[PDB]
Amino acid sequence: MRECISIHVGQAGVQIGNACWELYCLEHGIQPDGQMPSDKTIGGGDDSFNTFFSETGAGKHVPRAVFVDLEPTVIDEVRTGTYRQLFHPEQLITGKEDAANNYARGHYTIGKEIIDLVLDRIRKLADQCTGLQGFLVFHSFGGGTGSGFTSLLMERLSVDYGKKSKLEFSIYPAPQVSTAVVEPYNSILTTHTTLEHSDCAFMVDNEAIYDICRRNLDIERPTYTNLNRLISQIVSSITASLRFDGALNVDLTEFQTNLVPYPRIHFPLATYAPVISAEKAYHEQLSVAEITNACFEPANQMVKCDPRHGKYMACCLLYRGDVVPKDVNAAIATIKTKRSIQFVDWCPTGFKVGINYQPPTVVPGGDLAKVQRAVCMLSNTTAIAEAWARLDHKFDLMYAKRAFVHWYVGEGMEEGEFSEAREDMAALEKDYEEVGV
Amino acid sequence: MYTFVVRDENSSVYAEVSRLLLATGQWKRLRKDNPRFNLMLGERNRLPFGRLGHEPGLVQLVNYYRGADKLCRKASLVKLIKTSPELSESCTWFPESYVIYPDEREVFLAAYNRRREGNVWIAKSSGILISSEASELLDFIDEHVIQKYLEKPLLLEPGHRKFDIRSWVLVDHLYNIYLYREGVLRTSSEPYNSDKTCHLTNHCIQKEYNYGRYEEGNEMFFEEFNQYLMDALNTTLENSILLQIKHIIRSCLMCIEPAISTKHLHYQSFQLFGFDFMVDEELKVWLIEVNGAPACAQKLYAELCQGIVDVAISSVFPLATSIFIKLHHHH
Amino acid sequence: MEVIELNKCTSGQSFEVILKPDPSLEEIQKKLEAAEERRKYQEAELLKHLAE
Amino acid sequence: MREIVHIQAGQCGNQIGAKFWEVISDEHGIDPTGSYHGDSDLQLERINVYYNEATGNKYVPRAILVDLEPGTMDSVRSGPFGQIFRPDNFVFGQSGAGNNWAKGHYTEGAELVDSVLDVVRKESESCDCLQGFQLTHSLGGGTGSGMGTLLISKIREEYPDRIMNTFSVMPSPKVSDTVVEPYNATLSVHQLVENTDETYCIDNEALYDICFRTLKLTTPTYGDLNHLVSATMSGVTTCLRFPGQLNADLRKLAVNMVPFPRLHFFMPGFAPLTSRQYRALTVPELTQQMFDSKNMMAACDPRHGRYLTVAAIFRGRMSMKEVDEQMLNVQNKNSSYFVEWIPNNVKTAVCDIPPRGLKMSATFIGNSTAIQELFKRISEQFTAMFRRKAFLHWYTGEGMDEMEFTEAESNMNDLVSEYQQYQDA
Ligand SMILES: Nc1nc2c(ncn2[C@@H]2O[C@H](COP(=O)(O)OP(=O)(O)OP(=O)(O)O)[C@@H](O)[C@H]2O)c(=O)[nH]1
Ligand SMILES: Nc1ncnc2c1ncn2[C@@H]1O[C@H](COP(=O)(O)OP(=O)(O)CP(=O)(O)O)[C@@H](O)[C@H]1O
Ligand SMILES: Nc1nc2c(ncn2[C@@H]2O[C@H](COP(=O)(O)OP(=O)(O)O)[C@@H](O)[C@H]2O)c(=O)[nH]1
Ligand SMILES: [Ca+2]
Ligand SMILES: [Ca+2]
Ligand SMILES: [Ca+2]
Ligand SMILES: [Mg+2]
Ligand SMILES: [Mg+2]
Ligand SMILES: [Mg+2]
Repeated sequence: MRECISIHVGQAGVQIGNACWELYCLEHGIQPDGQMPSDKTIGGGDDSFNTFFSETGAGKHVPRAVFVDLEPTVIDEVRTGTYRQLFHPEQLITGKEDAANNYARGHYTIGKEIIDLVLDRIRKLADQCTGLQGFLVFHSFGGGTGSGFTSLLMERLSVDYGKKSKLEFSIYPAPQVSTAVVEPYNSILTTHTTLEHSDCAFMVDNEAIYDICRRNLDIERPTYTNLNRLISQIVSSITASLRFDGALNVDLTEFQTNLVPYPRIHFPLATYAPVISAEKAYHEQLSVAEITNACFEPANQMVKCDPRHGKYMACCLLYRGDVVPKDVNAAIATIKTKRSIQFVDWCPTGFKVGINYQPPTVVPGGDLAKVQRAVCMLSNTTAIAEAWARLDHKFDLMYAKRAFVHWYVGEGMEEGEFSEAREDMAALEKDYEEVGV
Repeated sequence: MYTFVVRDENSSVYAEVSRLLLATGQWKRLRKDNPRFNLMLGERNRLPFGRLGHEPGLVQLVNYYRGADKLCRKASLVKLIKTSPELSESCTWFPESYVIYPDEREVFLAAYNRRREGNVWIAKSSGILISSEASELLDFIDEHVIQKYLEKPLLLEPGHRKFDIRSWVLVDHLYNIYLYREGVLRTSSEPYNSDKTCHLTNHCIQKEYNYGRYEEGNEMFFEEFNQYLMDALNTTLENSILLQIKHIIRSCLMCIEPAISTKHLHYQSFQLFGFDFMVDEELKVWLIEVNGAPACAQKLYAELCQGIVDVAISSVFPLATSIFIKLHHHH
Repeated sequence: MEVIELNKCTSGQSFEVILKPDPSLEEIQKKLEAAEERRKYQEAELLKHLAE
Repeated sequence: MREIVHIQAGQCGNQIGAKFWEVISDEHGIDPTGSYHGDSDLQLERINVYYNEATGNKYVPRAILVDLEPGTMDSVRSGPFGQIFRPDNFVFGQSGAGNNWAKGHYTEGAELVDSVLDVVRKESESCDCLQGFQLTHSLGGGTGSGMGTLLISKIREEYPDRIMNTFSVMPSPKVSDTVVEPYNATLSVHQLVENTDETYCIDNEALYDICFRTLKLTTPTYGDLNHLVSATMSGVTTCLRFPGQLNADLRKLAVNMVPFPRLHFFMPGFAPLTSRQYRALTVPELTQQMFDSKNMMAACDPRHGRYLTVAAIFRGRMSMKEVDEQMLNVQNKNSSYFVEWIPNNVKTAVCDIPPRGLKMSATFIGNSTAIQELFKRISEQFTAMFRRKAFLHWYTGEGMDEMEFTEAESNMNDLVSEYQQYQDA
């Protein structure tokens, strides 16, 4: 058994973190106080759930998580929330003034003064791990702390934990819920600085989650609570292989091996189905073939894009619920003909399939209907570069007039880092083009 | 009030459509780089489809299908028919063709020797050489796809001359396939000498290398062609040719529908196509090529462009007898 | 269509179907201290300006 | 706790400042005695931004009152909420400034600024995490204009890393006290350009027109003008005073609204402006009124320029889904008036608690290049007198020389030019 440590940075990461650990506790039968009746090994053990939860002599299963934010209001929700008894005070770190949607403020000004405190808290959790696989970092692209402090932390983790894997769950900015006009700057600034330090990053576009909530869940104006409950489901299906008994994606290294042949192109696209409104009195239960087919509908992807006009480098299917391999193979064969699936010649044309028999867990009183089977597909397609191009175009328009640039220079950042970050993204876009067309 | 942008100043068709949109008093044209648009009359090459459908509150429509180039490239079409089961290599309405990288050289030779064992081919790409010797064609490419040359074309009389048929097809966001009622024949003013002015029916060749002697601009419209078939051959355009054209159009578009459809996509697409058909002396129709950004006959600009606004643009953005034939297909 | 590496357990099973055959700590400190220096220089000029 | 320190200086600044605290004190349930008597937890949520807590659960505004004559400040102490202000935070002189920028900035103000900075230091010292200051003043007089900008310069020197925000009343001949107002306004604008991060430009010309044309007030008074300003000041500070996601503090507001350091002068706007009023407005009506010039209080026409950034705040129980639709409608209908090189430069916020006496309202904050018209208007009036050196003796008698006037005019002409270049980008 090897432990995984979760790090939540900024408002988006912290609020998403709270949603996931609510789901994790439900999935593993852990009560808010931390007690776990089904765990007969009191105060110890190397079970699968021990990857994400340590145990105390009192029998409390304490998440291997640390929450960090430059403002205290969001992490104070955890301190007094339903799962307040789950975490101990050392795990929650807050400053007094935030990065003001300014990457330079989060990275240099405020980050430099708080980084050593965060690393010291992470060291406390690391020293309690017999073998540490690596870290899972949750954060927004657009926030000043989410972008600026995360890039600093990722650099330091690569120093103090060089042989450890680092995976990302990143929130891509969307104007329908965006809070700042300079988010394109921060997204590119943090992507450039973090690119060499992340082995695998899962981008979730708030645009996609927003439309899925309005359309599938009949929510007129989705809020963060709606968005995070859905996002935690996708995160749960991604991390389930680390928390349960299984043979697929059992450690963070395997995520790199199965999904990222090219180290720079480490942004798999996630497609999830079915998303069913809980308000429906009775819901038709979709079959294995039906949900597998929905994995190739753009309307169910975490990032809006058209994989039909890209190339695949790897594809993974993660099923939860009443699924048997026979039905998966039949569904794959059917789709493999009708659907437009174009791999690259330097990769095998296949699917790595994982089935967990426990069907998805629905947070009581949530918006998602309890289904009998679900699937999340992780496909490293070049189509996801459309998200980079959209972001890069907005960066170009503002940077041609140097709009808002003075805010970053005023924090000690050199203007050259803007162009240096942009050139990297241009190189990244070229890399996708060289592999997909 | 609907908004649109123009990103192809060289489009004779959508320049008229742009003129019509403003003539409705309900469409506002924006700067070519303004992203808060409803309709895009985008550029032919490198159209940023990836920036479409990401504007909250804006239904965005574009006049091109992403991926439709596969059907509108000399080699892409050749490969598409061979490797597509719906079209198959046994396709009866497409001339035997091979892709030759300056590769299917070996296969082309196998058939070429089997024929000499009519053996004339035409080499073309995106400069055309018609030769009865494989050496001349193969060398020309290296100095392209080699396609069988129809040595028995149907020749109009008087004139004993070659021609081709241009069909305009509009595909809307719902993927209905519309065929404009008015077609055009691009005849060769020179008698078919089995020099290339009589073999090549291209308008520029006729107007550059007898032009206009028989029909104005070597352009014969359907009514005259239909009357000729009734007189010369005791038949109609619909029965002898038009049924084969609608079959060919539907097959090509149905084949790629799953690849280019925008049924559940964050943006919508429509596109106008130009189909080029050859007719042999047996009254069999052959597909020559598919044009992705076609022009129109001057007499037909008004009716077609208004129809484009009607079924393609006003169907998604409504204002305050159809000229098209709806080729009824299935999902 | 081939199915390989089938693993079964109580919780579930997995398989594979084939359809066709860094900067040092010192360098980070320099970056952070360089930025802090530029902030200190810009503040000093402002205070110098206000002193005038 | 991110606290804001409020300063109000001079006659205009203290009358508008007093009304502002009267308005928001009601919105937070704070009565004239400093006791909370509200019913919603949202009231006390972020009360610490503007109020301190005292013995007996008393809430005391974090406000400093400054003037060179006791006249106006005596009125405040006897006004509706006079007893709510901390007596120590009253700092006043006796000479007056005689509507003279030089007196407020160089001779009479200089004698009193230090005791004001001592009060500011005392409030800041007890701030958990001070975010910055907000100043209420006029630019046309002597104390608010001349001493107010002197205070800003000294506050910036002692707190160089904090945010400086002002509400600045622009003079207009239509509502004028003396002919030297353009001189005083021009001298202050340069101070503001250099030493503030956010300035709400409140034009008395616009306030008068709204009272006369829209509100149907035949003979507007300063009280009627301040009714508009109180409502505006409440709207633009909603994002700071109640829970929310957008522009929650002064620094984030600056980052979203100020693309270039010198261009930080905002056109405020309020809807509704109904005369005599029980009829509820629809979301389409609030939005269209909010973007109409007649609802804007800077006396500039937005259609004569382009918006760099826009902030909209909706208050009351309304359809948020409909609010997004209406805001998206406005931008897409008039996309020619928003610069294309700052994508998604319109940010919308909603607050459940509506202003007193209204079921819903909309507050508009725009950084438009059309504001150059307001500075052009002042520049013309300044030059008309300065070419003949008229009324300059009032200023040279206090130690100023003509060269300082020449620079101030030149600096503002540059400001207009900078606004013009970005209007053609
Ligand atoms: N999906 C989702 N997105 C969020 C959430 N909270 C914020 N965001 C997005 O995150 C971006 C803003 O970044 P934040 O994380 O809020 O900023 P921060 O990390 O706290 O950094 P600061 O600037 O210091 O406040 C915007 O694009 C928001 O849409 C959330 O709870 N769920
Ligand atoms: N396989 C073939 N057999 C017989 N004639 C052929 C032929 N391929 C082409 N042609 C003749 O040569 C002409 C030119 O062919 P082609 O279609 O390549 O020119 P083009 O691509 O420019 C048509 P357009 O001007 O519509 O784009 C055709 O119009 C036809 O008359
Ligand atoms: N809106 C408004 N403007 C005022 C008020 N009092 C004065 N003014 C304006 O402020 C300018 C005069 O400055 P004033 O505040 O009296 O000078 P000070 O006391 O030295 O700061 C003139 O342009 C007046 O029109 C007021 O109560 N409301
Ligand atoms: Ca145990
Ligand atoms: Ca590494
Ligand atoms: Ca004295
Ligand atoms: Mg924050
Ligand atoms: Mg062609
Ligand atoms: Mg006065």
